[PDB]
Amino acid sequence: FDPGTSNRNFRIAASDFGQALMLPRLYATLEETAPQVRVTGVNLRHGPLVEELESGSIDIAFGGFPTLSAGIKTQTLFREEYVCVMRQSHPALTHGLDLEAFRQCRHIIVTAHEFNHVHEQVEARLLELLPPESIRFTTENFLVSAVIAEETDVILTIPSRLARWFANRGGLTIFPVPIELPSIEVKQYWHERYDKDPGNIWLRRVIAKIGFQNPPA
Amino acid sequence: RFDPGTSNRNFRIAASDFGQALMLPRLYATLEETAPQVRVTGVNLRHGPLVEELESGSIDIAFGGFPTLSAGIKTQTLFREEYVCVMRQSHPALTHGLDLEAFRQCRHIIVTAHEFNHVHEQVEARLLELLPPESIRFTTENFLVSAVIAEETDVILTIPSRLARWFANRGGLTIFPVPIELPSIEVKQYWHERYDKDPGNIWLRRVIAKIGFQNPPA
Ligand SMILES: Oc1c(Cl)c(Cl)c(Cl)c(Cl)c1Cl
Ligand SMILES: Oc1c(Cl)c(Cl)c(Cl)c(Cl)c1Cl
Ligand SMILES: Oc1c(Cl)c(Cl)c(Cl)c(Cl)c1Cl
Ligand SMILES: Oc1c(Cl)c(Cl)c(Cl)c(Cl)c1Cl
Repeated sequence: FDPGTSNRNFRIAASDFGQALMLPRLYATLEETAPQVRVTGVNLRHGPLVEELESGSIDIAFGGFPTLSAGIKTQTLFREEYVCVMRQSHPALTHGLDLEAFRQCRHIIVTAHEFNHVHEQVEARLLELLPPESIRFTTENFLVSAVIAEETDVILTIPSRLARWFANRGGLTIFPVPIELPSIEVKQYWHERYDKDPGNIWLRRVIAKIGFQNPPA
Repeated sequence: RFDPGTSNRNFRIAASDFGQALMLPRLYATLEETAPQVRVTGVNLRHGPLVEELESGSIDIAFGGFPTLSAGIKTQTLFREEYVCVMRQSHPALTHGLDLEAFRQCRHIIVTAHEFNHVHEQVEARLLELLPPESIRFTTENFLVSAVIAEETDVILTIPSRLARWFANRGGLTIFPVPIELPSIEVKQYWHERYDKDPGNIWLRRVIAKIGFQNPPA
């Protein structure tokens, strides 16, 4: 495998948020050292992710997938914490987001249990403490939810990197979540069968060298 | 029977990540004012026959362009869209003239749609035909993913003008015409015959049909 001449199309499975995080951080390496290598972001499916890595239909999975292990290698890239966002024109802005006021707001929830990524743990914690009538919107897409929160008076609970990126570019303001929530471990995953594949090795090597708390190159 | 004022029905709308972002903000006011506990769920498109999703009731309404949706399906046309191109303002090609050949030599991010059978597939096919394979750097199935990648890198993105405008308002992406002639798009709502007389379904359809899609959210 030669980056300088390869025209391989690498497929990375990740949430819309993960895709947006990853691809721009690969762009430098591509232009400088692998001008004909394509990167394709692929949405998470309802099916078994490991059976996608094995067939080689996906090269790499990026995110947090607790059901992955059997026949699957892993490397931990970083950890995330959650926060809430609301637009600056939201009535809750004045007095803040104590749990009681949190419950009286309207919410957009990102749903994940169908896709089996780590966000499902947050999804469950929110659903247990929130009156059913306070959930106005649901979506499977992080970016959909962020832009909806930008346009409407709904509270969104999300990974801190996603919140910061939108807050710095729009009317969203960041609040702690008045609910206990786990830390998140973000990893990259690949099947044993390709643990030795020169192309795979190269990509995951490049991914391991990315800085995930500074901007893209 | 369905009363929006008291219902706690969760409606499921199948749409691209872009249709979801267009639709849900424009339903918000109606829900708050006339159906405070009605929930709306944006559902991603899938490989499978969307018509079966509509048939079994797992989906209430499909929003977008779905040319394959025909038999046993009812439709209402909501608006027409046209394509444009975007690239970030710190992109070097944002000085010289961008005709066809300069378009073909730029780097591109493509939104792939054929696997999901929506109308964007027509544009995707024209792009794959037009462009040198080596000019295509990034592929994704999400419109919003491709828009933010284009804000952060020097790739060209060919997309619906509504989506280009929304992002352009942020100042990163600049709009210019696509240097080829692309099909005009008819955007519609679809529902299955089986639920044509279902009062909840009827209500959502009527609400969607009243939406002002040239204006911002109420
Ligand atoms: O897909 C995800 C990615 Cl990439 C990150 Cl970084 C986080 Cl924090 C979460 Cl929650 C998901 Cl689902
Ligand atoms: O770092 C990010 C980048 Cl590069 C993009 Cl494009 C987006 Cl959308 C987000 Cl959310 C983050 Cl955190
Ligand atoms: O899903 C779509 C929607 Cl809602 C619109 Cl408006 C357009 Cl123009 C296209 Cl191409 C798609 Cl795929
Ligand atoms: O009209 C739009 C609205 Cl309300 C949102 Cl939130 C987004 Cl992301 C886009 Cl693209 C459009 Cl066109």
